[PDB]
Amino acid sequence: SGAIYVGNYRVVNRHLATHNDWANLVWEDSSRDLLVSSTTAQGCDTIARCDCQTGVYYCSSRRKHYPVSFSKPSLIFVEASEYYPARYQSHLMLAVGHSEPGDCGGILRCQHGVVGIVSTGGNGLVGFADVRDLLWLDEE
Ligand SMILES: CC(C)(C)c1ccccc1NC(=O)N1CCC[C@H](C(N)=O)C1
Ligand SMILES: [Zn+2]
Repeated sequence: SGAIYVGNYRVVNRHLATHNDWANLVWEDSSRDLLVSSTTAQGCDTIARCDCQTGVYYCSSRRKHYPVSFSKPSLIFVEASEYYPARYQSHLMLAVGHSEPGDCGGILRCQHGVVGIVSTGGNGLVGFADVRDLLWLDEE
C-alpha cells in the first residue's frame, strides 16, 4: 500500500483505490494503473520534473529504502493478474529490486522529488508507474 500526497491530491495504484477514492475521483487510467482522488488537507510531497534514471524506492516487505537504476517510461506487457487482464501497461519503468504484491504504492524518488510508485513485481524485478509527465498535479 501507499500514496503520494501532493497539493490537494492523493495518488494511488488504481488497483488498490478505496471506495472513498472512487467517490472523490479526479482522474484514473487503467493502462497506467493510476488513480488520483481529492483531499481536504494539503500534502507535503513534491513531484520530480526531470530526466533521472537513478533513485531510491521504499520496499514495505523489507522495511527498507533501496537505491536503484530504472528504465525510461515505456509500454510493457503485464501478464493477466487478479487485478487486470493481460495487457500492455504504459509509462512503466523497470528496475532490479525486491518486490511482493503488498509493496505496490511505495514511492520511488530522486534528488528532484517523487518520480512514481511501485506498480508491478516478481522475480527480482520491480516496476514503477511514472508520474513526472502529469504536470497538473502541481496546480489547482
Ligand atoms: C507475483 C506478482 C503478483 C506478479 C507480483 C509480485 C510482486 C509485486 C507485484 C506483483 N503484482 C503485479 O505485478 N501485478 C498484479 C497487480 C497489478 C499489477 C499491474 N500494475 O498490472 C501487476
Ligand atoms: Zn530527478
